[PDB]
Amino acid sequence: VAFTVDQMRSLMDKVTNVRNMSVIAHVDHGKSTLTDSLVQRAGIISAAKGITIKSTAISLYSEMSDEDVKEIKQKTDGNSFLINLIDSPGHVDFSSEVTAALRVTDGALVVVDTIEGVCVQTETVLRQALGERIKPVVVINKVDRALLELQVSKEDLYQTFARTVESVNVIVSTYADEVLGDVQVYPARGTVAFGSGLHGWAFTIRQFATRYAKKFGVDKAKMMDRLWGDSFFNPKTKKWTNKDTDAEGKPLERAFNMFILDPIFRLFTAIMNFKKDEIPVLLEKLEIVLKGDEKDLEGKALLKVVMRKFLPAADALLEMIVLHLPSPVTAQAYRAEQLYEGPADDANCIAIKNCDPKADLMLYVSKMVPTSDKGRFYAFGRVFAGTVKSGQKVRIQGPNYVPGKKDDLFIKAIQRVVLMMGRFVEPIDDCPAGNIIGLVGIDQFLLKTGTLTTSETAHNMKVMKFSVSPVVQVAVEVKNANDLPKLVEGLKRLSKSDPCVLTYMSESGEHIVAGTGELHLEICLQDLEHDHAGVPLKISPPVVAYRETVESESSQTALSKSPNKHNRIYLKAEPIDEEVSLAIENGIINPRDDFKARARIMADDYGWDVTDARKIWCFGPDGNGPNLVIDQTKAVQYLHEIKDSVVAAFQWATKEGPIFGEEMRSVRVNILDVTLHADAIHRGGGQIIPTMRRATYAGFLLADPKIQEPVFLVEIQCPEQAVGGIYSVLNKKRGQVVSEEQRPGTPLFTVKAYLPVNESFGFTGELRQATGGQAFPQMVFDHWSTLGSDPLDPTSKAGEIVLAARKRHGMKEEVPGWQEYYDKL
Repeated sequence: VAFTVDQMRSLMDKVTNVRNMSVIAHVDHGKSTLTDSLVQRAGIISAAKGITIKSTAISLYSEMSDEDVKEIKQKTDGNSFLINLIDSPGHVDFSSEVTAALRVTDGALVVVDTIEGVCVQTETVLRQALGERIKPVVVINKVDRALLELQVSKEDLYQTFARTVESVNVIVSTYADEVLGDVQVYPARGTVAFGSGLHGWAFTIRQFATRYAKKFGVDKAKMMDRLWGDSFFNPKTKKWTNKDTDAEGKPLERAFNMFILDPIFRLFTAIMNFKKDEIPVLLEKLEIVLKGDEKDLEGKALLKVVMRKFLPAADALLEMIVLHLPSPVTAQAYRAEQLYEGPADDANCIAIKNCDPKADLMLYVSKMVPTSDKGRFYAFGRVFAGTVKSGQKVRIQGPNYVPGKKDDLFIKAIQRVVLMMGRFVEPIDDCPAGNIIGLVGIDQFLLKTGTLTTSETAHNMKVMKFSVSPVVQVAVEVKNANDLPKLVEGLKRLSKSDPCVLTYMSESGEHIVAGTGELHLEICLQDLEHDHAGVPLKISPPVVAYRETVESESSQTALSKSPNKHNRIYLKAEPIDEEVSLAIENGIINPRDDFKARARIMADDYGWDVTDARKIWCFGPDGNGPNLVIDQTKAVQYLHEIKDSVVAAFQWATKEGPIFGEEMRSVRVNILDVTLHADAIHRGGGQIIPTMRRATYAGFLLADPKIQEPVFLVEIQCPEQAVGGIYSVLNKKRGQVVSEEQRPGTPLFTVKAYLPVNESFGFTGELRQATGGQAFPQMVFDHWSTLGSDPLDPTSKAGEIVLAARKRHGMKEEVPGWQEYYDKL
């Protein structure tokens, strides 16, 4: 169907007839076939009156009768509904991105498989969803498999359905807050559907109940209770019996098999065995009116046409969604506290609970989506409270926001509020609480998630942590030379589609793809090879970012002389405190700031001698890194005339340390004294630069050198009964437990721990084994950690790393000692 913008804004008003949901299915169980079936039947498309985007959500439109509308155990308005099909990841390892998509939904269509049933991953996703208080509704897909492959029987088939329905409710029952209620599924209640995404058909007990009801007078409520379980209609006797063995002890067929499975089973038998005589009368019985062409169809061809006219799989899926899934009004009432990070009595939490469109804004940005509108990204999220309007002055509260501080806060104006119709957007003036909307003009203020509020009081909403630090990289080359041009373009596309990936050319002439972790890199490398570039790619082992630091002050004074022999430099190196290194990294200790102001900050807050601070010559690397060069020289003739070179030499030395070429971190350098030649002609960079270089490299190795490793902060949701499996893995990997807290309703524990990045490879696989896929991981780079080993001792833990690197870089295995940068004098 196609709607103007006014139609949409109308549907959006009646938030009671909206349904925000996602499809929780195994990519291998026909997850997309169904979604396609839905869209093909009810998807919406502005009827209008060239910017494209990455489809993140689709709007569906469904209409029902007044009779059905009365069955909704929920406050509804109108017989029209707007369903929001929000997309979700295809791989469960994506954990963090799953939680995002899920967090903006209130119900889910969980697809289970006929034969295989409830697989492990799907059970995990479902557990998360339930953890979030999302109401499930199930569909047993791929029934055509059991019919065609195994050539099973009606009762067999039935029992499979039955057992599987059990599996699910055991989960749903264990992990469903006592707040949700008996959110367990039942075929007779109309919350379980059956069908085949392939052949495109599907049904619910209810649809057949409505059928046999009219053409036979009886009521449906009763009828659909008999269409499942042990209720029997004996033909001969023409009466219903609750006894499975009737008459003279003969077995009777279960109602489900007799009125639902039998009719279908008869179409599969007739059609595939080409029983030309039957098929025509049969179709007549059920009322399958073939249209011209089709009449000459046969085999799987004809089947995929008959089954469609008979039980339009879509119609059955929409039934459940409308009739059983919660509206924003219903859901937010109990999903509020979990989503609000502040007081459960706050004015905002109350507004979310009441889905109040008059309250201040509370908009949850779950993700940023690539667009064609230049390099822009649009915000995708849900308005939980208030209304968002174009040009609206909004408080953009990023991940590191706190109600008290001013950090990560941005007060800008939303350029435009638009509807996210698949790959198409449609501007709109405003959007009230309860709706899934998009936003233009927040690119430069949010990278992935965030909270948009109007109250200066409002806390953030349960955010999802994500780092932008490229702690891991890999080299990638093409297999077939000629494909090169495609890679170059691919890498450029990869970069445009992801604010955390990074592609570039290395000095060794290699294509580099740096990412956030093994997880992230895996995704990119695939999308690169199959979509972005679409060509066979050669990939190298992962390389982990490291840092070079000093543990103490210099043994002795560093000294070096230009090649001239006419210049010398005297400096010493010492540790820069983490507190201060972070300070530098967080902007607090800024390079542009007033050296006087800056200096005061380092003095009053970081016990720094206000003088030295006033004498910082520069930061490093790139001019802002967490490394300094403090001036402590007394009466030096022409000092200012070599500042540059000294600074330059610092930039070079801090980007490539002397241990194995990595950036330095937390390194302080105090120039003690300088003896320059009198003639400017002999104090040039060619002379100086190398001097301050060796001198810095020298004093570094004299200050008890060490390397730092990036450490992840992993957070795992998991059954209290299996937490043991977690700890088990963490120990086998230098892990360290930070917290282990529980949330009151569910048997679901959450464990937070630090895990070195160099230990994280394969962590997900090993973690699901140790817990039977019951653990749900997610990591974010957190900090740097100094290894206590000796980087120079090839046998130590540190030196083991240092060596593999130098070799990899084709350097000389041994690490040049300071003596080789020192000049005796």
